[PDB]
Order: sequence, then structure tokens, then C-alpha cells
Amino acid sequence: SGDSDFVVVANRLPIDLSWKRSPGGLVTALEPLLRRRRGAWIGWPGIPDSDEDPIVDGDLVLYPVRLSADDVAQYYEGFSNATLWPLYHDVIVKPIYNRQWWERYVEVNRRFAEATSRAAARGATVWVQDYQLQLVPKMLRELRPDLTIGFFLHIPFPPVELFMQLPWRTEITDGLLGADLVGFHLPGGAQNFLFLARRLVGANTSRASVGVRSKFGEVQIGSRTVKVGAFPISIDSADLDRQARQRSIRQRARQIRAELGNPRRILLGVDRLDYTKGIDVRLQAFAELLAEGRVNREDTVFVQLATPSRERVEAYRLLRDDIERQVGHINGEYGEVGHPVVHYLHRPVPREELIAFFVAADVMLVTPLRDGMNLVAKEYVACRSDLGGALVLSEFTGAAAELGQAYLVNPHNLDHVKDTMVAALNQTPEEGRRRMRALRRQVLAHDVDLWARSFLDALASTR
Amino acid sequence: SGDSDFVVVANRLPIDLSWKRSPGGLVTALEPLLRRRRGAWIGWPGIPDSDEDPIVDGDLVLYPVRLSADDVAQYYEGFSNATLWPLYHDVIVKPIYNRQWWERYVEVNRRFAEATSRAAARGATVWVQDYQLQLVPKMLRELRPDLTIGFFLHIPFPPVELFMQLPWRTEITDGLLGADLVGFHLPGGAQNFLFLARRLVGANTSRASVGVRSKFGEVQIGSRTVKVGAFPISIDSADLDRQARQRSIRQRARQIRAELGNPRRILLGVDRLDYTKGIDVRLQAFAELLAEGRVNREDTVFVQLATPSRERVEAYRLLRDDIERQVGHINGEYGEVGHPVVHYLHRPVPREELIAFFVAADVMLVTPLRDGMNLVAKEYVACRSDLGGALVLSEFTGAAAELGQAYLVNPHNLDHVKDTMVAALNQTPEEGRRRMRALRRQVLAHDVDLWARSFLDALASTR
Amino acid sequence: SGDSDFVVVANRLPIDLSWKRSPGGLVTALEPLLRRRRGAWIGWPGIPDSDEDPIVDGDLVLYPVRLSADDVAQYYEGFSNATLWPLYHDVIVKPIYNRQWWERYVEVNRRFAEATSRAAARGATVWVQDYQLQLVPKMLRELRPDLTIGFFLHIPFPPVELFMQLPWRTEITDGLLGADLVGFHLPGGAQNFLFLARRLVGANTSRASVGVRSKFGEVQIGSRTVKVGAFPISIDSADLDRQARQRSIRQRARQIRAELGNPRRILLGVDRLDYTKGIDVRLQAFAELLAEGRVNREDTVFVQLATPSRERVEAYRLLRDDIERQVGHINGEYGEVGHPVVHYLHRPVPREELIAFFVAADVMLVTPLRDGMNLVAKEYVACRSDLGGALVLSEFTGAAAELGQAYLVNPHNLDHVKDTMVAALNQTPEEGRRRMRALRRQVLAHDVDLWARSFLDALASTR
Amino acid sequence: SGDSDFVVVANRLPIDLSWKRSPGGLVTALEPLLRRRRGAWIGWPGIPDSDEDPIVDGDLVLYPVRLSADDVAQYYEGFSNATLWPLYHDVIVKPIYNRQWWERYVEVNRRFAEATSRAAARGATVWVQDYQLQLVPKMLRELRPDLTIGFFLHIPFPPVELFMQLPWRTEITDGLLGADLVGFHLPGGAQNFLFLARRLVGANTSRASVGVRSKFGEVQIGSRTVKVGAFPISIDSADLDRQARQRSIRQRARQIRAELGNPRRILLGVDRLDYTKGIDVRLQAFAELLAEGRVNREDTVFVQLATPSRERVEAYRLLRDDIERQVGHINGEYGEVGHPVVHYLHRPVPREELIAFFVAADVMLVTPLRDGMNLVAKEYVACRSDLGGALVLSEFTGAAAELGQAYLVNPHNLDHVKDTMVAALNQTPEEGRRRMRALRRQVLAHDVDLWARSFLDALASTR
Ligand SMILES: Nc1ncnc2c1ncn2[C@@H]1O[C@H](COP(=O)(O)OP(=O)(O)O[C@H]2O[C@H](CO)[C@@H](O)[C@H](O)[C@H]2O)[C@@H](O)[C@H]1O
Ligand SMILES: Nc1ncnc2c1ncn2[C@@H]1O[C@H](COP(=O)(O)OP(=O)(O)O[C@H]2O[C@H](CO)[C@@H](O)[C@H](O)[C@H]2O)[C@@H](O)[C@H]1O
Ligand SMILES: Nc1ncnc2c1ncn2[C@@H]1O[C@H](COP(=O)(O)OP(=O)(O)O[C@H]2O[C@H](CO)[C@@H](O)[C@H](O)[C@H]2O)[C@@H](O)[C@H]1O
Ligand SMILES: Nc1ncnc2c1ncn2[C@@H]1O[C@H](COP(=O)(O)OP(=O)(O)O[C@H]2O[C@H](CO)[C@@H](O)[C@H](O)[C@H]2O)[C@@H](O)[C@H]1O
Repeated sequence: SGDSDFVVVANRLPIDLSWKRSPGGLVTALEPLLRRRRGAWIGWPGIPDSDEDPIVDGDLVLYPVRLSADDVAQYYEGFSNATLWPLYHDVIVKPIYNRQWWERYVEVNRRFAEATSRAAARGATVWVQDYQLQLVPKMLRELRPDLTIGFFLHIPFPPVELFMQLPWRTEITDGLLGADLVGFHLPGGAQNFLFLARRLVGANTSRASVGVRSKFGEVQIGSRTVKVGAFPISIDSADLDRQARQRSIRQRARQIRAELGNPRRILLGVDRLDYTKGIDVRLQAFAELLAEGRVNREDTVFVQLATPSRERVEAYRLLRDDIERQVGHINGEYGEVGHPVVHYLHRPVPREELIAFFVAADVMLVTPLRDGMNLVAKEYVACRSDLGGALVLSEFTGAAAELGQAYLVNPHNLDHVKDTMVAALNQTPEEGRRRMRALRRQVLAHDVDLWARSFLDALASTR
Repeated sequence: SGDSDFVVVANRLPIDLSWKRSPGGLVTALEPLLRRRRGAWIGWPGIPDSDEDPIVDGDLVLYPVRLSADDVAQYYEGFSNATLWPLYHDVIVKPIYNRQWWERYVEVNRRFAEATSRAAARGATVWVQDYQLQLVPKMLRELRPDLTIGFFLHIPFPPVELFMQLPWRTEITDGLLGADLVGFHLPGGAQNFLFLARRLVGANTSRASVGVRSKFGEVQIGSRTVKVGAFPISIDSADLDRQARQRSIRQRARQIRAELGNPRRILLGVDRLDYTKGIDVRLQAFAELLAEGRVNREDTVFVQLATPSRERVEAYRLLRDDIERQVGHINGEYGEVGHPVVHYLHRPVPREELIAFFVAADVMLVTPLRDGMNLVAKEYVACRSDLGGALVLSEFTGAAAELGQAYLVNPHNLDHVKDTMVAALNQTPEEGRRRMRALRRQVLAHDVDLWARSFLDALASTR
Repeated sequence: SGDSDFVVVANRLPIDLSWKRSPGGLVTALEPLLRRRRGAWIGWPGIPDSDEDPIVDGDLVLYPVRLSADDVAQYYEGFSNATLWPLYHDVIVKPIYNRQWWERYVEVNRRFAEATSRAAARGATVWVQDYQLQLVPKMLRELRPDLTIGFFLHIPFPPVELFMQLPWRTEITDGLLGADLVGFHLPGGAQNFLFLARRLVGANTSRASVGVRSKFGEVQIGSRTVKVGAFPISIDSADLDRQARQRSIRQRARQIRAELGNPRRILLGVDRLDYTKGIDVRLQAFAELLAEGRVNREDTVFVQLATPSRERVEAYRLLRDDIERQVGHINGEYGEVGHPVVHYLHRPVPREELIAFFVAADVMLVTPLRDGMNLVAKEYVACRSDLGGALVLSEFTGAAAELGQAYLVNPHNLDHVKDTMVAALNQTPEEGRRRMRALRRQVLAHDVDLWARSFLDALASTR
Repeated sequence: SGDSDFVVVANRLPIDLSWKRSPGGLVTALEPLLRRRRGAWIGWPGIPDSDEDPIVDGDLVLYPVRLSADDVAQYYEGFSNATLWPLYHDVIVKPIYNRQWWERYVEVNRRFAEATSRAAARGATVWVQDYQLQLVPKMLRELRPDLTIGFFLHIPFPPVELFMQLPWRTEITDGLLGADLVGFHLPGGAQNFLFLARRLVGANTSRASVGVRSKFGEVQIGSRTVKVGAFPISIDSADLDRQARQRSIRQRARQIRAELGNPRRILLGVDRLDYTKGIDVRLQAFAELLAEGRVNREDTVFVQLATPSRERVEAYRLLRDDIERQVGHINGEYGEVGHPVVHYLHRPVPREELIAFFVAADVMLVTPLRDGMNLVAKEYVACRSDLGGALVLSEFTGAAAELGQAYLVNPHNLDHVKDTMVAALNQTPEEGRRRMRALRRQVLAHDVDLWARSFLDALASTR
């Protein structure tokens, strides 16, 4: 019946493609828990039409979920990325409502639930991850009412006015309510969920504000209670802090500045390419600052590192076209031959190279239109043990709830985005250090370990 | 100092362009109150660069507000229609954030406040109308703290996640909080407003659900309390009921059906042209039903009457192009020469002609994506004293909160929109009558008089 | 070796899909020649992956060419319709240059040549039809130097400045030069071909103007001479004339006018849907005339009958969208419920119904941007034995070279298109008759029989 | 009556904006003729609403033509740049036919003719320049039949099938026929003009091919004959040759290569931004070569220098957007931070800097879709006295008729454009020198002086 007493369910297995374990991430965050539990991980291995035979990793048992390329297209590229993703992110792009996508999403979700049941021992603890798998908790509780089930959403949970658009709004809500604990990064998501529970499902809920890792909400579902909480994700702050101190990284950061023609100021953007990330906004702000002579085109350069994402989704292709136009435009207007003012890469950057960029950057531009947390904001902070740099951060990130000492911006307020970029570029050394010290105190004290433990303690208490 | 003890403030004066009073509307709803008060109306006369000399109407004193064509472009076509309107309607279209529009909106709002102060006697009651004038209550209270000020929003008040986009979010919120009473059509708007008050402004508010014309919310603003309520607007039900019974109207309805080639079923759409109104959705549903042979192209016709709106706003021009494409397409595919399946007019229809269409229509299609109330739903119901017809109504209207006996649809769920249109077309006489009787009981009992009195009683109680 | 002494090669067999002979067309025009020759027809049967076994029709032997759906996509929808077609029609739409399309076009052309060789007896006469098969004459002469080969292009032959764009310009030119006779509708095409022969291929040609069915051009290709001529295609004028006189047709024409609400004037457009046909132009002209009050929206109606074409080619889908927008727009602006000013059908009209429309129409609108001949202009004329009606005809048709008594227009000169439509609508009975009599004298004397005989006499003389 | 016996008429005066004479160009080419004649120049000074008082330059008398910003918009940006320009260049972009533009073009042309008459002495020689002023010769001959009038078109003269689109085709043709000599860069243009003369105007013309600076064509216009010829424009080859040899230029070329990260190969594009210039084609070719690994992204760089043009014309803005997208795209895909594979400037480059780029570039990419001559091809050749470099040149330039030793390409044949770019990048030193020597022999022997003298000798012989 499966001999795992702790099970993680996520769209992907924690491996890279023969194959090896992916570095960092949740799987590393859960390392010391797997040392005391019989742990399993359920997910798609990332290859189409694979076996579903369990793979032993010593520390982990991997249960591959079989998906065809067609399953992936309709469940993932379709329903997950082109229905749920834009809807949950404040419909920045118009969601597509497609019944064939929904039906595949249901099937695939069931397949994940079945795989989980195979792995899970009696009374096992299950942690379901993220928006692609919102039906699993209910499906799992129906197959296996003995299980303790947690669910955490890594993206925002939208306001009810928007969520209601979903023709399958009730099925998704019922899906989440199959969990013992439903967690979000922010109290706002939790409160939206409680309100949805009363409005759409008619369940009795708690009415108080939801705290951070405390003051939990409750939804009554017949005989049982669903716990609702906010657990803001973070990074392995100490590890990144240590990694950024390496001599090789610091020398690379110096070499990067030399390769850029030794600018006095470097702005940096690091993003998975997504319309949620507000890359177009920072480029527009930068172009207008150059037009206004408020940024010196001779000693200031912007580096944007976009890692490719969701190429088969038309909205992402269109966003890529817009950004790339902006890059060519800005350089043609304000650059010189042999000296761009914008450097842009559309590719995955090796982790040590990326860290060197964090170390090199005088201003980190993290300006999403809407983002669940955004780890890049926290990664930059963790890397600046030298206390240099400046973080310009959108209010519409979960990170802005913790990183209040950054230069916060409303990305829709372009005038203030521009004022703020100038302010960050021209800050005094002391003021820069004051902010970075405060940000680091936060990020170092609130790491992924605290997050993981807080969620699992909450989940454990529902027993 | 002005000798009016009751003052209405709205973007437009209640006149038609020399000039005469506009029929119906709020000005008719307030007729018996003006018989017992010295009443004034403040608004733009609809002509550019006019005098601001008061005009006596016997029952009313009209205070024209001077606006230039440029004022109208930036305050109205700009900020009101291309910033606030799309934002408040769940960003169906992308709002434009423009500082020049904001500054004009502020100036014009101040000009309205000044005009109000001129007209208003000491201790006068003021009722400010709608989204173009959200700054007036605060501006007015600053000029004239002796006044009792009510404000009613005729469009939805969006969720906080969306409202927060507005770079001038705080100024707008402070603006509304200048009122003694802030009213919305729905509890949902009221509750969004209270939540915004706590989150953005930090004011202490009530935490309970907001009732309908009862169980009011409260926002504490220093020394004074702001009342927050839901007052769902309606029509002069009895008057429209009476008007629809005229012999001439009923004969016209018969003649309309003959001019349409005597179809067995007529579907009707009546809308101010707006992307909020979901005209594209009903056309898509109709086209697919015809493709699927689920509607008989030989005996069923759809009439769409769009009255022109906001021609200088690009989004409205684009929507008009899309709808008109759909019309040509559907007729080219399923019509015959001499017999369209879709009749479409882009023009204002005389009121008696419009009522004849309500009487003629077997199915009323009211399918907005998002609408504050939508009066057309209620007008149709009021017209069907014969108890014929069927109302297909979007859940995303304020009207759907009262007209639950209609055929309710999620307009994003196209499959169900299509199922519902077939069901309404093919309903039994008895089932049709059962629904229409129940709808009429509601609409006849809850008219614009009840709405107006409920709001003003609430406003009066803040003294 | 095949026992046919006269062979027609065309993209399609002359059949309809079991199957029966297509009415009218070239196959009917060649009926009395097949009575004195052993005739064969080579072409695709219109079904994918068919046999290539000959089919005896008594009067004809049909040699089916096997094509896969992929062959059709790349050779026909691709190279023929999306490379050659827009290029030859003055690049109204941007040609797509695709090497995979070219290679398939070559393969398919070879397959046609092989099929021809199978059917053709020693010394047989072969008539290759149109732009999809321009490589066949050279390929055929290489396989079978005993054959007499004619080729006729049914579309315009573009000026050299445009033809030169084609990366495979030389291969196409060499292809055509494989024929003993290369014929075009117009001297202009013939002269373009001669000039191309000198410029691109370097062959010695004649330098005189090319006559109509006379004064032929010559291209010297080593040992042999290629004849170049103009043979303007026509219709079976006498048959259509006779058909239009039927009592049933005339009664249908009257019934059509009654079904249109008995307009005083009917304008008609009849076209295979194509961006070459200038349907968008006549709609624009009509809309502006209505806007200007120069056409009476109360007693004048426009009927447009578009038969579907090339749905898998994006440019045709886009044109359909534009036209259909125009239709919806014009009706929404100038129509009434129950009375459109534009009736539009996107569907094949039965031949007797179409003829009834020709008979009913007061003004025939034939306004292509560029058209090889356009048979509709001549069909209308043939149908008006009552001498009623008016033909408005684009100068950029081959038909305008013969139908000079029509109301000729430059479709790019919209002001004059509009003036001309008013003039045609309001012509005196006598002036209308004078033009229609002259047009009919032309069309009745120059029919498809004269065309076919003239081409084949020219082809025969090369022996 | 004006005391100038030689008069140049062009859209612009030969000055830069107080003001000074523009370097190089036609005005320098005509320097030794002005030393023996009383010369005048008629044109717009480039400022709106100026005086028309003559300005003495000692060597020249400048007659400013008064134009308002509105005149410029409708005559120049409108008719010239958005009607004639796309039409004459094979409708790469769709011409706009606008009667208001035409009427302004007529008025402005008349104003130029009047200014000319003011300056011109009895029996004076007049040289009218280019496509904005095609009506002047007829207008001038009507005012002043004593004048000898030449006209030269600097852009291609399109084939008749395209020219015929122009609603004002006859007025333009009559306009040109007002000249004693009409000259084009190429025999092809001359021959198109003769054919147009016979077809549209019905004039008797010569029928032979038109030679280069010889074997002239003739159009008979009543009593007088119009000479038609081909005079391919060139540059001051010797001066540019000398200029490129300067030590400072050669050092700058070396410094440019160092600033580019010392690539082994530099490709260069230099163009006035125009959709005729095929900048999008070379970028596409370069991107695909990089994708295919046929160009080394580590040691090969492309520099594109676009100088801004016609910003108020939407087609030019759209082309700029497309190019700039391509630049950003290619760099994001194949560049490195600190090392773009494409450098792009949208700005006027100082002449000495531009020459340094010619000297630095290993491959010159001159790939227009259609261009009258293209001087950049010849400028590059003149600069390479070191015999290094390679010229990749579109067949669809007038320059390709003289520069046959370059690497000629059909820009529509992208496969061959790509093959050719690889071939040019990888040519042997010797083969490179062989081509460059031959090209230089041509360009050095056929300079702007030969062109100017040949045209004026032809013009003089019509006396
Ligand atoms: N060019 C590049 N090269 C190499 N690495 C790059 C890169 N660009 C970004 N990365 C890395 O990818 C990760 C992106 O982190 P995000 O917070 O943006 O996660 P994401 O949006 O994908 O997932 C969701 O989950 C996370 C965690 O819950 C939330 O922060 C987020 O809001 C939510 O959308 C970072 O670790 C970052 O360093
Ligand atoms: N073709 C036509 N010819 C003639 N008359 C036509 C017409 N089409 C529509 N009308 C009339 O115009 C009015 C439209 O009523 P709506 O409820 O849609 O108001 P509207 O959206 O403009 O204003 C806002 O205020 C009202 C009242 O608060 C809210 O119902 C609404 O949600 C909100 O957007 C109806 O009275 C209707 O009969
Ligand atoms: N809605 C409808 N319903 C039923 N029938 C319809 C119809 N619309 C058009 N037709 C019929 O289809 C034919 C179209 O004739 P065209 O001259 O336009 O041919 P087409 O352009 O396809 O072919 C090419 O070959 C012919 C003949 O050489 C050239 O005239 C032409 O220029 C060239 O492009 C007519 O017989 C017409 O009556
Ligand atoms: N980025 C940059 N910075 C500085 N200078 C730059 C530049 N880009 C281009 N130039 C210069 O501008 C000129 C462009 O020459 P073209 O031949 O392309 O002329 P153009 O097309 O404008 O005019 C028309 O006239 C000429 C002459 O008859 C014809 O060659 C042409 O076909 C026709 O369209 C060159 O002298 C070139 O060196």
C-alpha cells in the first residue's frame, strides 16, 4: 500500500534530465525531514509517456506520473498556464476558458491522486504543491480518508470578482477544501479564500484577519475543519549568503563590470520570462529616464537576464517580442556601437554566474505587476553581504510585505517608478547600507527552513 | 450663498439639447422631493465653454458647470472612461494611467464642488452621483463642512487587488470618504470599500457583512463616521408597465414581428455599446447554436440594438468593429437574401419603439461581463405584463441579485450560455409565465422610488 | 502508350464529387472537338491518395493524378495560391517564398507530366491549363518531344519587376517555354512574357505589339520557335442568354425583389471570395454614398454573393473578416430592423438562382483590383436580353478590354467609383439600353467557342 | 525676369539649418558648371512659412519656396512619401490614394514652377529633380515656353500595371512630358516610361531598347520631341577614395574593431531607414545563419547604422519597430552580456565616422527590395583602396547593373542571401581583391561628374 509516511506531490519530480536530483529548491529544504521520515515524491518526470515504476533515491522514493505530450498541452500549457495562471494574476492577460482543457486537468489531477495513494502509507502526511494540482486534495481524501493533506499555493489567490469567472469555480474550490490545511504566501490570499468559501460554497468560516504563520482561518466542511493560513516562502538565505562570498564569484562580478565597459552604475533584472514580471515596465522607465537625461547614458547600463518560459503559449511569445523591441529601440536611440545601454539575454544563466550578477548590480529591478512572492528579490538581498546595492521592488509582490526597507514602487505609477530608479541609482553609501542591512536581517532570519517548518507544524496540528 | 436645501451633483445636467428636461431618469424619480424642497442640480450642460449662470426650471434650479472640449477629453473621455471605467469593471480592457488626465479630473472635480457650494444653502443636503465625481465629497466638505453629503456609485467598486493599481488610489479613497454616506448597488461593493478603507487608509471600520438597504457599514474618520450601504437601483416599474400596455405599442410589436418575416422566436439585445455588456458573447453563442443546428435558422431571429457610446475612446471603436464583424459573419453563413438571422442597429431607438421591441421579444439577452446593475433587465420585466418572454441574465450584473428567477448565466461559460439560450427559446408557456410573474413581483415592488427614498433616509439619519 | 490524340491537362478533373461531369466550363466548350478526336483529361480528382487508373466517360478518358493532402497543401494552397497567385496579381497580398512549397510544386508538376505522357498518343496535341502547371510543358517536351504542346494562363502575367522576385523565376520561365504556344487573355501578358524572355532567359523574341487572336509574338528557343498570343476567354453566351429567358428564372427575379422589400434599385456583386475581386472597394463606396445621402437608403439595396474560396489560406480568412465587418457596419448605420441595405451570402449559389439575381440586378458591380478576365461581367451581359441593368466594371480586368461600353472605373479612384455607381443607378432607360445592346453584341459574338477555336487553330499552325 | 541661365529645381535648397551650404551632393557636383553660368537653385529652405526673397551665395542664388507645415504634410509626407514613394517602389507598402494630398501636390508643384520662372532668364536651362516635382516641367513650359527643361527621377519608375493604379496617372505623365529630357537611372525605367506614353497618353514613341547614356528614346508631343534616357547616378569617387586614405580614418577603423571586442569579421549595413532598403532581410538572414551555426557568434558581428527617416509616416514607424525587435531578439539569443552580435544605431553618423565604418567592415550588406541606385554600395567600394572587404548587393538596385563583380543576391531568395553572406565572410583574400579591384575600376571611372555631364549634354542637344 506504499510505505511512505511523508509524501510531496508536485507537477514535476525534483530531477533534471540520464537524470540527477535538482539542486536547491523545496527538495533541499525538506532534506532534514526526509532523514527522519520515509519520504516519497510524486510528479511528472518531464518525459512524455514514461513508466510509473517507483525510483529509489535513497533519501527519497520517486513516483513518476505518466503524461503524454497531449496531456501536458491541455492540462499544463492549456488549463494551468492559459486558464488559471492569467486569472490568478489579476487577468493581466485574458484567460481562455476551454472545456477540453478542464477535462484533461481533471484527469491528470486524478492520476496524481492515484500515484499519491500508491506511495502513501496509512495515516501518512501529504503535501500537495501549487496551482496545477488544486483538485488533488479532494480526490485524495475520497480515495484515502486516512491521510493528512496539506496544500500550498505558490501564486496569488485572486479576488472573488475575478475567480468567479471560472466556469469550474466550484470544482476548484471544492478541490482545495479537500485539504486539512490550505496555505498561501499572504494573508490576502487566505482571506480571499475564506470569503470565496462563504460566497460560493456557503460554508461557515472564521471572520477575523489571517495572521502570518499564526492566527489561522477556518472553514467548516461538515464534520471536519479546514485550516487556512499564510506562510510566506523564502530561500536558503544562509547558503546563498555563503555562496556569494566565494572569491571566484567576487572576481567574476568585477570581470562583468569590466566587460560592460566599466559603468559607474549597473541595473539588473533577473526573471523567468512572464507577463507577470513587469520587465516591460522597467524598460519603459529606463527609456524615458534616458530621454529625459535623468540617467547618464555614458556610465549607466541595464542588464536584463530573462530565462525562457512557456514558448508554446502565445501570450509569452508576444511578451518576448515586445521586450525585445524595447531592447533594440533603447540601444538604437541611446547606445553607441560597442556600448549598449541595455544588455539582454534570453537564456538560463548558470547559478554561479547569476550570483556574480547579483553581486555586481548596483540596483536590482524587481518590478512585477503581480507575483506570489518573487524569490529574486530575496536572493539579491542574501547576496549583498558587502551591504552594497539597492533593491527596487514592486508593491504587487508577496516579497514587498517583508522587504519594506527596499525602494517600493507601484509599477502602474510610471512617474514614481522613474523617480525611484533615479533615487536608488544616486543613493548615498550610508543610506544604501542602512536599507540593505535591514533587508538582510529579515531575509536571513526568515528562510525557507522557517517557512517549511511553519507550514508542516500547522499541518501536523490538524491531527 | 445659494438658497437650495437639496442639491444633486452629476456629470450632466438633466436636460437635452434650445433645451428641455430629459424624460425619466433620476430627475423624474426625485420629482416629489423637489415639491417639498428648494432643489438644485449641478452639472455640465453638454456644451463646451458655457456660462455658469443659474437657470430656473421652476421645479429646479440648474447650475451649469463650465467645461472646455479639452476638459471633457482629459477628465471624462480620459480619466473617467479610459482609466476608472475599465479598472472598476474588472479590467476587461487595460486601464490607461495618465497623470495629465488625473490632474484635469482633479480640477474639474473641484469646479463641480465650487458650483455646489454656490447653490447649497446652510445645512443643505447634497447627493453626488457616480464615478466621474469621486473627489467632490472631500472637496465639498473642506469648502463647506456644514453640508450633509451623500455619494452613490452607479458602477461596480472593484476588488482591492485591482483598485490598488491606481496611482491615485489614496486620493480617490479619501475623496469618497468625504461623504456622510457612500452607497453602492451591492453589498459586495460596500464590503470592498470597507476593506479598502482598512487596508489603504488604515481607518477603523465595521467588520460585518453589509445588508441590502439595511445593516449598514461604518468607517471612522477622526471625529465623524462614514455610513456605507447597498441600495440597488431600479426603474419606474409602474410607469413602464403602464406604457407597455398601450394599444399602439402592442400593434407595433406585432408589426415588428411581421417585418422580421414572422419568426417563431425573437431574441433581443438592447445595450449602450460597451465592452462591459457582453454583446460579443451572445453573438458567439448564437453563431455556434446555428452551426450546431440547435437553433432553427428558418424561424428564429436575433435583434441587437446598440446605442452609440464613447466613439472617441479607441476600445469602444474596436469593440464596435468586432461586433459588426460577427453580425456580417453570422448572416453570411446562416441567413438568406431577404432574411437575416441577425438584425443589428447602431443608433438610439425612440423610447416607444424600444418598448415595442421588449414586448415583441421572446428572449431577452442581457449578458454583461460586469455591470453595476443593468436597467434593461428590469425594463424588459416591467414590459411583460402579458407574462410572455424569457430573460437570460448574466450573474455578473447587480440585477442578478434580485432577478434570480431569470435564466442566470456565467457569460464566461459559453457552453452553458448556449444551453440556456436553447432552454429559454424552448421553455413551456407555463414555466415562462411562472418566472415572469415572480420577476415582475420583484421589479414592481422594488422601483426607483424605493431606491431613492432608502438612500435619502439613510443619508438623513447621519444628522 | 495511350490512345488519345487530344489531351487536356488541368489541376482538377472536370467532375463533381459518387461523381458526375461538371456542367459548363471548358469541358463543355470542347464537346464538339471530342466528337472528332480521341480525347483525354488529366487532373486531380479532388480526393486525397486516389488511384491513377483511367476512367472512361465515353466522350472522355479521365486520368486521375494521385495527390496526398500534404501534396495539395504545399503545391496548391502553398506555392500556387500563396506564392504565384498574389505575385501574378500585382502583389495585392505579400507573396510567401518557401522552398518546400517549390519542391512540391516541381514534384506535382512532374507527376502531371507523367500522367499526360501515359494518355498521349504519338504526335498527340496537349493543352495545359493555368498557373498551377507552368512547369509541365518543359517536363512534357523532355519526356515526349513528339507532342504538340499548348499552354494558356487564366490569370494575369505580372510585369517583370514583380516576376523577378520569384527565386525560381528562371525555372518557371523555362517551364512555360517548353510549350509550342503560350497564350494569355491579353496582349499585355503576352508582351510581358516576351520581355521576360529577353531579359531573364536572353532569348531572341519578336518586338512588335501582340494582337488579339492575331499578330502573334515569337520566342526562339534553339531549334524551335515558341508562339505567344492573346486569346481573351469568354462564356457560352448563347446558352446563358437562352437560360436567362426561362419563365421560372424571370419569376424568381421578381420574387427576389419582393423578398428584398421591393427596392427601386438593386446593386449586385457576385464573386469567388478573393482579395483580387475588390469586394471591399464596392462596400466602401456604398457606405460613403449612404453617408453622403447620394444613395437612398430607403429604396436601394446591395446584394453581395461571395462563394467561399481558399479557407486554409490566411489572407482569404482575413479578407472575409474585413468584408463581413463592412457588412455589419453598413447595416447597423443605414439599415432598419427588417430592412438591411446590404445582403451578403458566403456560400455557393445554385446556377438558376444566380441567373435570377443577374436578371434582378439593376447595377452589376464588378470591381476587381486585378483579374485575368472575370467571367461574371460577361455572364451578367449575356443574361440581360431585356436590355435592362448596368455594368460597373474595373479597368483592371481583362473584360474591360472588350466591354468598353460598361461603366469603367479605376477601383483605386474611390471618388470616381462612387460617382460611377450613382451614374449607373440613375441612368436613363435609353442610355442603359444603348450600353447593354452594345455589350451584348460583343459578348454574343465573342464566346468561349471562338476563344477555344482560336487558341487551337494557333496551336495547330505550329506543326 | 531673373538673370540665371542655369537653374536647379529640387524639393530642398542645398543648405543646412543660421544656415550653410550642404557638403557634397549635387550642388558640389555642379560646382564647375556654376563657375561658367549664372546659376540658381529653387527649393524649400526646410523652415515653415519663410520668405521667398532670393539669397545670394556668390556661386549660387537661392530662391526659397514658401511652404507651411500643412503644405509639407500633404504634398511631401502625404502624396510624395505615402502615395508616390511606395507605388514607384513596387508597392512594398500599400499606397494611399488621397485627393487632398493630390491637390496640395499640384499647388506646391505650381509654386515651385513660379519660383523657377522668377529666377530663369530667357532661354535658360532648367534641371528639375525627382519624384516630388513631376508636375513642374509641364507647368513650367506653360508659363515659360522659352525654357529648356530637363527632369531626372532618382527613384525607380514602376511598371505600367502598377503606375496605372494612380488616379492621377495621366496628370503625372503629362507633367513629365513637359520636359525636353526625361532621365532615369536605368534603361528599364526609361522603357517603362515610353510604354506608358503609348498606352496611357497614346503618343508615338521609339520602340528600341534604351541605352546607358546613349541610344536615347523619343516621345512625340505634337510639335516637339521628348528625349528619354538612362543616366545612372554615382558619387564623387575620387574624393571619397582620397578621404578614406586619411590616417585618422584608418586609425578610427582600427579603434572601431577594438571597441567591438576585436571580431574576426564585421558585417556592415548603412541605410536611410526605409522599407525599400531590405534591412529586415539581412537581419533575418543573419539570425538564421547563427541558428544554423554557419556564422561564428564568437568572432563575427553585424553593425547596422540606420539614419532616421520619415517619422511622421506610419509605415516607417512600423518598419523601425520590426527591425528593433529583430535586433533585441538576435542579441538575446546569440549574444553575451558585454558582447552583442548586432550593434544598431538609429541616428545620423558623422561623415568621417561613417567612412571609418566602411573601412572597418569586412562585408558590406546592401540588400534593398527595390532601390533607384543606392549610393552606399558605391561609397563602400570607393573607400576600399586597400582592396579589402566584400560587397553583398541586391539585384533590385540600380547599382547592381554596374557592380556585377559584387556578390549579387535576390533578397527574396533568403536561402541564397544566407549562402552569399557565408561566401563573402569566408572568401579568400585574393578573390576578395579581384572583385574589389574590378568594382573600383568601375566606380572610379563612372563618378557623379560623368553622370551630371552626360545628362546635361543630352539636355543641351535638344536645342
Ligand atoms: N535568467 C535566469 N537564469 C537562471 N536563473 C533564473 C533566471 N531568472 C530567474 N531565475 C531563477 O528562477 C527563479 C525564479 O523565481 P520566482 O520567484 O520568480 O518563481 P516563479 O515565478 O517561477 O514561481 C512561483 O513560485 C515562487 C516560489 O513560491 C514564487 O516566488 C513566485 O511568485 C511564483 O510565481 C529564481 O530562483 C531565480 O533566481
Ligand atoms: N439602442 C438603445 N436605444 C434606446 N435606448 C437604449 C438603447 N440601449 C440601451 N438603452 C437604454 O439606456 C439605458 C442603459 O441602461 P444601463 O443600466 O445599461 O446604464 P449604464 O450602463 O449606461 O449606466 C450605469 O448606471 C446604471 C444605473 O445605475 C446601471 O444600471 C449600469 O450598470 C451602469 O453602468 C436603458 O434605459 C436602456 O433602456
Ligand atoms: N456566389 C456564387 N455562387 C455561384 N457561382 C459563383 C458565385 N460567385 C462566382 N460564381 C461563379 O464562379 C465563376 C467565377 O468566375 P471568375 O472569372 O471570377 O473565375 P476565377 O477568378 O475563379 O478564375 C480565373 O479564370 C477565369 C477564366 O479564365 C478568369 O475569368 C479569372 O480572371 C481567373 O481568376 C463565375 O462563373 C461565376 O458565375
Ligand atoms: N546612418 C547614416 N549616417 C550618415 N549617413 C548615412 C547613413 N545612412 C545612409 N547615409 C547616407 O545617406 C545616403 C543614402 O544614399 P541613398 O542612395 O540610399 O539615397 P536615397 O535612398 O535617400 O535617395 C534616392 O536618390 C539616390 C541618388 O539618386 C538613390 O541612390 C536612391 O536609390 C534613391 O532612393 C548615403 O550617402 C549614405 O552614405
